[PDB]
Amino acid sequence: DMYIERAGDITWEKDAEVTGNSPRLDVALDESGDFSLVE
Amino acid sequence: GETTDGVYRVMTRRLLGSTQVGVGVMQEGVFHTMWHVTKGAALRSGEGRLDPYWGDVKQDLVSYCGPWKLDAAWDGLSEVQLLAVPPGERAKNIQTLPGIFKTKDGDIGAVALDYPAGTSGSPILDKCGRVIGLYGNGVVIKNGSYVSAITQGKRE
Ligand SMILES: CCC(=O)Nc1cncc(C(=O)Nc2ccncc2C)c1
Repeated sequence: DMYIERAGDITWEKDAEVTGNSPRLDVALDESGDFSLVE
Repeated sequence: GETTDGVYRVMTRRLLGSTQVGVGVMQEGVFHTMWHVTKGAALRSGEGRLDPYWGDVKQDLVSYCGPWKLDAAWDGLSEVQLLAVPPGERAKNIQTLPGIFKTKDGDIGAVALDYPAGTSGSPILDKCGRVIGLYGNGVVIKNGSYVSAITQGKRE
């Protein structure tokens, strides 16, 4: 039996730890909801 | 049960100790997660119970107590925040410019941030604090890192 615990408000926070790249990727979505890279 | 808006951990006792299998959003009394987190199973909140209402394995989304409520979209330009909720660690915002998943059916925002699988369902926000989708369904890239779609449902 799964259960839920609150972990915070949903708020934009000024001066948060900025990071991550922005890749453009060719992907396929299967019937099972699994993505995969076309190439 | 606790119906306060905000972000929630999804936990199980079915493995060793308490294990966080994912995350979700409570909004307007509806709980929103990714399908691969719950598999459409019921959830406890206090001694309260949450029954599935809507789901789609292909969208990999599920709603509890009511229909999908989150209608905001990436504008295609602006930076966004992953409100990451990783296992055992405090809620932490992480700001990023989404990339793009190109598909036969269309282009989707994607966020390149590397967190454990139990972070699945953490929300992605716009500048106005509105949830534009959920993190935790995507692909493992040339580098070994994870890239997640911005997965949003439809509101009818
Ligand atoms: C460390 C890099 C990494 O893999 N992390 C990761 C991050 N967010 C989601 C998943 C994931 O696996 N989800 C998922 C999608 C579709 N079906 C099942 C499942 C578990 C994994």
